[PDB]
Amino acid sequence: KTWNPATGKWTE
Repeated sequence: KTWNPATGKWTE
């Protein structure tokens, strides 16, 4: 996973 500061969620 990576954090997405633009939306406020984790990506997988």
